Amino acid sequence: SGAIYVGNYRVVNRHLATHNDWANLVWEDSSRDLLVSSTTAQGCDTIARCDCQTGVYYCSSRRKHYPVSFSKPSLIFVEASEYYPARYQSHLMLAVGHSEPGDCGGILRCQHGVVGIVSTGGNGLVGFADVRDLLWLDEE
Ligand SMILES: Fc1ccc(C[C@@H]2CCCNC2)cc1
Ligand SMILES: Fc1ccc(C[C@H]2CCCNC2)cc1
Ligand SMILES: [Zn+2]
Repeated sequence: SGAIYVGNYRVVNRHLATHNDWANLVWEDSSRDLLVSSTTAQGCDTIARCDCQTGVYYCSSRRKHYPVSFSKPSLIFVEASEYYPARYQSHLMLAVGHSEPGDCGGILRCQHGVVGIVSTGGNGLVGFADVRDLLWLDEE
């Protein structure tokens, strides 16, 4: 689990979005595993605006932060988890690292702020849904 809180926005994995998230839907993309809902309380997170390929992610299944090198956001085929089947995901970044289902929502961060959230895993890789393209998260 886990979310990003920036202004009046909550960013979550689309597959973990709550009834409240969907009731206050701002934007969702099934291909990206992202949903943004509106919040009454102002969030304090900063979204990274950059093309860093290094950062640190929180891995709840190890209660540890790991430094990783990660690929630029791409269209990637993802093999069978349990929440999703096998299928294709856009704006996805991979690193070598530990990821289990419940690690989704772990934040990946660089010096510039939040890069993305854990979204996929398995075969010794971790996949992160990029948010750095969502410039609109930084206003109203
Ligand atoms: F009125 C409402 C409000 C939110 C949901 C959305 C949830 C999301 C998970 C799947 N069950 C539905 C439905 C109806
Ligand atoms: F998890 C992290 C990782 C790094 C920073 C800090 C910056 C500044 C020092 C070098 N670049 C990184 C913040 C949160
Ligand atoms: Zn950066």
